[PDB]
Amino acid sequence: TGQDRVVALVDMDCFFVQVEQRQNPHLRNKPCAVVQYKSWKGGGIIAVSYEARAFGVTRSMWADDAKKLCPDLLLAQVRESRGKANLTKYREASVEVMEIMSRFAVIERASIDEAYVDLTSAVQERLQKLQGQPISADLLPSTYIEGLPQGPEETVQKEGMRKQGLFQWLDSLQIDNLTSPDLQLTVGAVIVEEMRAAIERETGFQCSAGISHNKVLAKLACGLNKPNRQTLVSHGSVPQLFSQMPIRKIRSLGGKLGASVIEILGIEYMGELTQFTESQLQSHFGEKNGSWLYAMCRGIEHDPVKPRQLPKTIGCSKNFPGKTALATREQVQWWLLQLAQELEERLTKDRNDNDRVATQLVVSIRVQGDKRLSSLRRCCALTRYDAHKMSHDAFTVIKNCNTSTEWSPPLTMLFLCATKFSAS
DNA sequence: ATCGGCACACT
DNA sequence: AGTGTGCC
Ligand SMILES: Nc1nc2c(ncn2[C@H]2C[C@H](O)[C@@H](COP(=O)(O)NP(=O)(O)OP(=O)(O)O)O2)c(=O)[nH]1
Ligand SMILES: [Mg+2]
Ligand SMILES: [Mg+2]
Repeated sequence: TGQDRVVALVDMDCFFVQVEQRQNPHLRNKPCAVVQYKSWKGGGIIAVSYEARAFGVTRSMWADDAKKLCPDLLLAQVRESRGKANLTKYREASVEVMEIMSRFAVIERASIDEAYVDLTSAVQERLQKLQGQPISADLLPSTYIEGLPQGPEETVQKEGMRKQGLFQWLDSLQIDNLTSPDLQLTVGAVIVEEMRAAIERETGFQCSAGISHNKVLAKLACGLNKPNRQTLVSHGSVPQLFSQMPIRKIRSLGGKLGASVIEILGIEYMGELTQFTESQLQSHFGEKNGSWLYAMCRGIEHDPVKPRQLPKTIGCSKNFPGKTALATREQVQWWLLQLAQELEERLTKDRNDNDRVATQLVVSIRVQGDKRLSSLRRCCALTRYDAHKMSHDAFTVIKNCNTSTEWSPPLTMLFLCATKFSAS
């Protein structure tokens, strides 16, 4: 079936922008982006409001270039600490949202601004409490039903379409059977409406949600009606939805694997995957992937929503690209120390707030003219949350790397990460 | 010089 | 353990 569970995916809209907009009222309802490291081309853009997007502004764009596209664009700068970007403000805002969501159901923190929710149980409970009662259209004020309306002047308006689709969906719904997968999705959507309302009221942040039977579909659904809307993707909408759906849009298919599927199989849409047998797919892409693709193109995925609200690892890194690369011993030690200081500050907060300690410290370095993203990876024991010792240990482990009071080759990157957390 | 940052599969 | 991928 693949209609066994109810899963939702919630994602904040232009999250960093919202954080800056809440803190500054002036940036509200204006085109704006968030940038870091202004010196170079005005800084790199990592977050763009929807007002700015209408002008074509995107992340990974230089602020100066963005200005050319959008003359009145307002910019917000990431806090800078110890010579590197500090994402503390956004991490704290993130916790706020996660905490509200946690109240409604067990969630999986997928990223800083999105979380997966398994509502299977909550939906069942709700059904019992409102048992025998129809679902009013009023309960789903921002819900879109994928694939509707269908068949037969309101439609010209976006809102008109949404209302008509929802009416058709609700009208079709049979209150009589609790078991119906579609009914459970509708109830789950009501819960997500309530959850989204709570988030907006308590944090002031707007967000979008996708409600479906699995995480991949939920994610896909979420992206359909951004921003400030939630989309319900039923099992039945999948054939029509997937039929013109590019392969790269499915989660985890945006990279090389997706490209292999397209290149090898000679298809461009998700639906086209249905013709191939499971065995064929497994032979081309492996047993695990083959199984996943065969099931996925039919709208079925079984990956569980992990009950995890905390990051497994905590790391900080800095790039020194091109000329800026560190060529001296003293430089490497100084930067290692800076990294260690931020790490210690985050670690202490983690120990006090989450009551756990990290057992392993990981050091990563890159050198000039290296094809590999990570030039080297090393780990050492992390006995105490002390910056001086941590930097010294990292240096001790990577001291052997230098080929030549000078360092050679110069280092493109420094990376420290704390891992292997244990209860304390 | 599109940065810093997470999780996972594979060996 | 260390490497490589994919995403936010
Ligand atoms: N440094 C950095 N931060 C990033 C990057 N990509 C995203 N972020 C940070 C900054 C982002 O604000 C935040 C959330 O990631 P999204 O959900 O993928 N995009 P948003 O919520 O902005 O918009 P919407 O969801 O409505 O399209 O993660 C990046 O490539 N680099
Ligand atoms: Mg977002
Ligand atoms: Mg996101």
